[PDB]
Amino acid sequence: AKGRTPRSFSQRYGKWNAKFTAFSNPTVASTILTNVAPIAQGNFQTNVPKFTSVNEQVSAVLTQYGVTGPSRAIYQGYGLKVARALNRIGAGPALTNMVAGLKAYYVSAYGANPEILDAVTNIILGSPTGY
DNA sequence: ATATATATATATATATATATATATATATATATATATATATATATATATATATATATATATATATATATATATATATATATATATATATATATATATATATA
Repeated sequence: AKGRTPRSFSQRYGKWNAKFTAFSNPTVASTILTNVAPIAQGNFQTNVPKFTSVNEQVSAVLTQYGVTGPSRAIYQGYGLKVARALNRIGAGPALTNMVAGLKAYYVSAYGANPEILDAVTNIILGSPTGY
């Protein structure tokens, strides 16, 4: 019972503003954050290593291909996207569909190189196509 | 008449706390007139070096607190578009049971 009736801009703004004002209270914010601190630490600890490893390995791959500067961000981003999919739905035909869709996305919108996208996918999933 | 605590009249001696008239000496706290030296706290005239707290002119690197231009990922507080489930505080459509005013 959260997204059942349509909300106009005034309703969204009113509720977002009420909640932002409530959270700015010292007691409210301190209580909520001190209560969710251990769970946040646990979620960070279980999830971030999988992505720091991807950062390191895609860096290694990008240095061998001569990519420098902000153009590295492109492929780094691509890598993280693929890793996200692997963390979300697992390996199988769905991951294959998403890898193909992400390659199409990046090649068509950001002018990425298909060879380096294959190289990043090979270092992450084990093969260029990801099977 | 004797012992004690005091004030006197008359000269003198001894010990102590002070003020003088006369010159000199010693130790101490100071202010001066005349040059010079030593240690200490400062302000200067002239160049230079060392350590420290800052502001600059010119490029570059490192750590920290923030704002960006560009796509992406992770944790956190929220508002949405679409259907579904769990826990909690409510109001209803329909009959029924239990506890309470």
